[PDB]
Amino acid sequence: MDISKPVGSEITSVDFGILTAKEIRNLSAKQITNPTVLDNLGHPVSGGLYDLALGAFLRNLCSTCGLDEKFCPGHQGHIELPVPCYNPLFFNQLYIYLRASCLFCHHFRLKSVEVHRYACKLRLLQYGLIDESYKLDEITLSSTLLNELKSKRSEYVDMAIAKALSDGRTTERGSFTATVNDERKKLVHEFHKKLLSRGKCDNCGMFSPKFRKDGFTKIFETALNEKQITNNRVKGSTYILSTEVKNILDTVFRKEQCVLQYVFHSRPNLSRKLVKADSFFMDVLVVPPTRFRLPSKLGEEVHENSQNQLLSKVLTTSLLIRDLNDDLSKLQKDKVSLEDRRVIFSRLMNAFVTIQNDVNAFIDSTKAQGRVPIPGVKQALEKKEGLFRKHMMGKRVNYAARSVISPDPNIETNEIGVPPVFAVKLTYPEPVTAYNIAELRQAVINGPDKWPGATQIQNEDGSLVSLIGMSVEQRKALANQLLTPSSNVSTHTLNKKVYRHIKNRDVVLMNRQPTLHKASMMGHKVRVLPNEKTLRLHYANTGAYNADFDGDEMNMHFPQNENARAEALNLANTDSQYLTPTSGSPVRGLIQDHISAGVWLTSKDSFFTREQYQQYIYGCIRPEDGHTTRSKIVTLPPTIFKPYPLWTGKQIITTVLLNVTPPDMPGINLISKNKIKNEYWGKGSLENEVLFKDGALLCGILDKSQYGASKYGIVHSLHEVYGPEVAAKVLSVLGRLFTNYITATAFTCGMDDLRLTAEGNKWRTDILKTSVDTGREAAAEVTNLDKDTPADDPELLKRLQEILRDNNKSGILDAVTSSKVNAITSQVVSKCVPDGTMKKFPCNSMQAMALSGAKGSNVNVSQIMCLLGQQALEGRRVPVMVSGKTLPSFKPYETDAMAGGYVKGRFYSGIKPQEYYFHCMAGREGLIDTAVKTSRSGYLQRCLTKQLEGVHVSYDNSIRDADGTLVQFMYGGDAIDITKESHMTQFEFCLDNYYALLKKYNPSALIEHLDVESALKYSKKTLKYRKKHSKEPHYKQSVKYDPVLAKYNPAKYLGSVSENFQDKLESFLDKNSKGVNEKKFRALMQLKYMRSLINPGEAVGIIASQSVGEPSTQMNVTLGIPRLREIVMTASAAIKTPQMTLPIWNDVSDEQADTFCKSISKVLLSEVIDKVIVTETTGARSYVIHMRFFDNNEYSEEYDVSKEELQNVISNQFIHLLEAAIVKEIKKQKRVEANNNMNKVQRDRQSAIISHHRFITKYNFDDESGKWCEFKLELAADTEKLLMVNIVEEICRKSIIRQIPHIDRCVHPEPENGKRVLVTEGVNFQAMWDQEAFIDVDGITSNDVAAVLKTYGVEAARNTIVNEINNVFSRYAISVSFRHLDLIADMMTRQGTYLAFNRQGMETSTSSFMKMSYETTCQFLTKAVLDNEREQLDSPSARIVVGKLNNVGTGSFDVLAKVPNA
Amino acid sequence: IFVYQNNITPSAMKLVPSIPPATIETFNEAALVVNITHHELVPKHIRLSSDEKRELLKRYRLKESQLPRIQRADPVALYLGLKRGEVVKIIRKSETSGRYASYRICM
DNA sequence: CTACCGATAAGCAGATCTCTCGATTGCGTATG
DNA sequence: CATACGCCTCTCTGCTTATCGGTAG
RNA sequence: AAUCGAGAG
Ligand SMILES: [Mg+2]
Ligand SMILES: [Zn+2]
Ligand SMILES: [Zn+2]
Repeated sequence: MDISKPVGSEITSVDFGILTAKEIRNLSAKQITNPTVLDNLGHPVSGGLYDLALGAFLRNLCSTCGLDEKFCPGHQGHIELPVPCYNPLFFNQLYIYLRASCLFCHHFRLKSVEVHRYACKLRLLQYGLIDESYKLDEITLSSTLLNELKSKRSEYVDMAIAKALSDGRTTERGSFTATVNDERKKLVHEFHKKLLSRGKCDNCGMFSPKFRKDGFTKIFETALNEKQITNNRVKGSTYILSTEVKNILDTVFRKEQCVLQYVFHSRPNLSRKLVKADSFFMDVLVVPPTRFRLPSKLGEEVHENSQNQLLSKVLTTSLLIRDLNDDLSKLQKDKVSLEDRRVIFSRLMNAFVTIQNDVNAFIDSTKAQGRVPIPGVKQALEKKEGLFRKHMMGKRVNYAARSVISPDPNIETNEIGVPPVFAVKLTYPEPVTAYNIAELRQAVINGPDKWPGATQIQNEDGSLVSLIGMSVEQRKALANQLLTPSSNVSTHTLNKKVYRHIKNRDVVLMNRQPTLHKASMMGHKVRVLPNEKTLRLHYANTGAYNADFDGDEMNMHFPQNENARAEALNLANTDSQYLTPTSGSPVRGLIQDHISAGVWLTSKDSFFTREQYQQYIYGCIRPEDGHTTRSKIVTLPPTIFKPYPLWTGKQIITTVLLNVTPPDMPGINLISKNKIKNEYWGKGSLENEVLFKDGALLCGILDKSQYGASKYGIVHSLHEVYGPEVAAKVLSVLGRLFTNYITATAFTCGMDDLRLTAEGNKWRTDILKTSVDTGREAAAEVTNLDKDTPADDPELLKRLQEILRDNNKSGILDAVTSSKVNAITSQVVSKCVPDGTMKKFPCNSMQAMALSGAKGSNVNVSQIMCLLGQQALEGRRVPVMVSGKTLPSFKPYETDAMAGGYVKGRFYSGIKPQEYYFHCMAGREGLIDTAVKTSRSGYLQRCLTKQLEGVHVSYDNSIRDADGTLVQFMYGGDAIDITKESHMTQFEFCLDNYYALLKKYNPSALIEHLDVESALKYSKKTLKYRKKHSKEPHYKQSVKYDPVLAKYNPAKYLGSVSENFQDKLESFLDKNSKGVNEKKFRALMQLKYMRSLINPGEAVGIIASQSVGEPSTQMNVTLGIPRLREIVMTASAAIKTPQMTLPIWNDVSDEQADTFCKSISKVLLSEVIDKVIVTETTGARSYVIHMRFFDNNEYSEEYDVSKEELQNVISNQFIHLLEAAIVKEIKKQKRVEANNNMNKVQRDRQSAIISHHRFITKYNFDDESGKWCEFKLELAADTEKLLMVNIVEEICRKSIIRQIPHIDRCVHPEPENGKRVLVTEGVNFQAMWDQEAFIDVDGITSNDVAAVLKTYGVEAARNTIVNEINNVFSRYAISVSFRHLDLIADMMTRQGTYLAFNRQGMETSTSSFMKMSYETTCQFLTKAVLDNEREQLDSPSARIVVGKLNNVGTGSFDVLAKVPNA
Repeated sequence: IFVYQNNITPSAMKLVPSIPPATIETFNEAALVVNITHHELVPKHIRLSSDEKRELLKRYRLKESQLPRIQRADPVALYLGLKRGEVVKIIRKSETSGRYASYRICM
């Protein structure tokens, strides 16, 4: 865009609609007559598809506009097709309305009273009245009664709307929100369902014929019934033409115009236009201009446009039917060849089918029929490669470069290395002024080759001049006449613009795909280097961009307007993003070699003379480049005075800080530690802790923990005390300090760093060679066979084979053996490293960089020097071949750690080939897992961010989506900014630095324009109130006093702070240990809280979506991304693994707890059947089913099931299920000892059984031992053979003995963090609500969300959502803020139900553009055009669609200009 | 209030709305065994009156329906007898900010 | 008795970052 | 034998739809 | 311009 040609007008909204058939005829510049697109001689043909009336075409002056190809914008035309064609978009609506319509009386086949009820409800919902629409159903209490009902309902609705308009609950345009949209869509859906359910028409009593369809462009009806015709006669698969359906619909729509105006208008219809049913039928097509249908020359081949192809096909069928009508009139006079007339009439019918299907193909490619298929209009904007996503959300851009990145530790951390080739190509139009002609004339003189220089000069009249092909003297004349008065009156307020080259003054945008989070796209001040053609990047930004230098490249966008320059320089520049809003932890800092050099320069053993010290300091600082603050470098006293002046490295760090840190400000009194244990430095060492003071380092060493990916470091505290700018300059200065240092005392690694000693190797060998017995004992224990048994035992081999066949047994064995060999590995590592290495820290450079966190880890060092260790395939050791061998070399079913994937080698002395194979397997598995995990989180993050992309903090500190609906009133309940909450609870550091923190939290400069009394007074009042109420259950406590921020503005009223903050502040003020007094400390902490609030308009929804998606890249109850997407992406009530946590009473025993668990847990019938025997006897077809039961003394005390209960189960559930199965299978088929008489009561039970069941003949269940139960069974002779085994087994498995519904087990987990818990395999709160003798029913918290929502409330559901979403992040310790998760939960419970983040969960949103860009663009387009929804242009996606400045952030306000004169 | 066990007569369920502004609520014993508001997972819901509700609306410059919604079938609305339009007030024991007060309208 | 409806397992519609190269593009038959 | 013109088979969610009976007119 | 193939982070 140009900045000197502003646009007066601007779009303010957009409303969909149906293009009326006559406006196009009025609009159209030309009809489309003949299919032949072009003739020979390279010329257009009149009435074709390339008419000059439809736009300019290849130096043919447009016959409509008269301009040439560079100025003709195109001109739409129309093709008139004779037979109206169904509009394929609205086929389902056409079917819905045509169906459930009575062509007899021309009304809906539904009571007019109910139809008017729905119409009144909808006209009420149009104004947002939700409760009125429900109290309208209170008037129900025949023609006179029905008309009274109509009159009273309409009068009531008119009064309701009048009251709403008078009060102010609506305006003339209507009140439409997400809740109103949900109610309206719910009501319309129920109305359509009720309409398409009735039988004969209830307003007249007459039946109407049904309709059918074979898909799209396929319309048919049916015939009546033999009884229906009799009903019709006393009351008083045929094809249907498109014009016939249109004629049917016209009448009924004219009749139901009221209901149809209240259905087809989600907004109150101000235009009071009718609802004409011809909108569903396209009588006339529109042809896009030649501009949009042009062809292109791919060399000599020229491709005809596919739109032209489909339109010419439609026109071919149109000319076919038209010229067929000419000969249909030939048989009109000669009505004697009617048979051939019927033949060509069937031909006309098939041509109608063909033309309707041709238009269907032209719109939707899939709605055509026939099996390369040409894209249709719907397919042109539907999906990822469609139009919305590929050309409106993200577009290719000008003034943007790209190249491979390389490191450069000699640029400031807010800079980037711009190659000369870009610097002579990327440009920036600088409008010449009297403060630029010194440099702009020089740029013009230098021209487009000599940087800094210029490429174009844009004249005052807006005309452009190119300097590419000019001479030095010519450009000299242009530059000397550059700025001059303009004699043209029109452009009397414009000046020349010079397209100058990119200097070092400007700022640039950098972006390393994929952009997982917002920090991966920052702004850098450009520095131009005369080196090779590659972008040069500082090392600290590698963490933010996740970028390496192994061949990486990243886009470099050049902002072209001062708005974007100031945007990237203040909100997105790399210094203003020291921490990430994911968790408020630092993301920047030096990485590996600077850290390993710090462990050496800050080592106590390093001294540096006067010359070396001063050289280091000057090379690090360079006051001539602004790194200083005192206009002259300052120094320090040397540590040592005799014999000669020496310094120390810690003194070097101290003076570096003193030189960068602003003067007259106390130094950072910091106390922390690092990654280096004291015992590494030797006895009596205190280097584990660092003791900074007054800007001086005094103990410990600097490390990764004090600069890099670690918190509470020196650079973090410098950030916290002097803002992010000084921390950035400290990062830069330490980067230039540890670099020039490491040149002088270089850092290396070699084979000597990877060795051990003789004693270390001895220990390693012995503790490793215990592994033989280790593996054998693991196997022997798992198989439950006797310990210390020889491996060649046949029973051991058999048990191992069974375990191999069974997946769960194999998993158990692998887990046990893996734990044992991990124990052996841990022993080896502990005994060897660091006590065995021949070279020790700090000399051992490998161990030094492992300890220091520069690179690698203790695990890496341990498997390089000591032991590679057990290899984990998935959660198992190694796949085993069906023969039981793990490899060709290893014997089948081998008890051996080395066979089971446990490698005893180390990378130092190499790995044997078997271990090499296992390690290759594990490494490949890792690579595949990473490849999947790269793309797994993409859909999750995009789905979250499409819905949350609008929500942003209002200027009332409440967060609410761009449609206005409110999600939360405070961000997390405290309005505390995640970045700024770094040290709110670090009161010790706050006290230690009070005097430095004051210079920024100036009270006398930030007290006047504020109220400092009311908030603190109410705070003390409420604090005392809560203290006095002491401890009582939350449902008992009063709500007379609320949190202060709720009543008092947290940003205008000082002291209005959170409640946790006050409690912790008072608790740590209970120290009573030291000027600084409680009053000044309290006032400064409260001003800190006031300055630690999220600014309004912060894109909190985007930030939360990124914070919950980007950590998901690094991912028995479901865990990881599966669990995350189950919670948020799907909201599945059919949760894969549901559980409920049941606290048990403190006054119960463990044995009683197990008894109750087995009393609750489900038992199925199959659990207690050793084997069921079936004796098929045909000589009538008898079936003795004798079931063998387990030991009574065993199963009774294992399942808490008794003989009587089993008897009842068999007599009631099992036999009946089996009998139903037998009879169903036959119905589908056509298409030990005993005694002869137990007792008389037993015989009576047998008779009862025979009477109760259908084809049973015997029954007896042992009531004295519970060991058998038979029941003879027969069928007829016509039945075939039956299995009587599979059916028995499946019925047996289904039939239950003692089950609590929706519970299938109740295990007793070992208590964790106290609070004994009983957890089940299901959720049924009603069941345990009865049982209070054991379970603390007041504290049952379950895994499910829908269950807890419908049985405990929306807020318990939101608690469960936050708990579950944090729980999955909590297995990997990826701590995300408790504010993002709660924002997600309250956004997905914003309608009182458990909503997901998908297309179903975004139906009730006012922004249709959001849904259309998201997915299924067509269906959301129909739902918006049919209701005549006026897209309000306020969601960010809608703004991007139209081209309006986004309202989130720098678009949440406006800008005025106070003029000085009237 | 009319506590009903087992199952209520489906023919009898069509008369509750028909009554004049005097309401008639029914509650099943199934959810009556345990007071769900005592369960510490569920926050303590409280009603709101007309004056303070109007004060809230004027403070936030909002509409009735732009507030978050709680459903008429919500078990806690069955406890608290919420009509359509009564802005419930909920107390959020947010771990980030201790005692927090939020709202969900009933429509 | 039967219609009103309230609920019982199956068919289908739509889902599952950016970049740079190179190669090739369906056929059958009718008139001159 | 060149030149020219058209016919043709190894996922998961969430809403299309069930067969039948309960039960007041 | 699409399809297929090779790769980069
Ligand atoms: Mg890379
Ligand atoms: Zn034109
Ligand atoms: Zn009728």
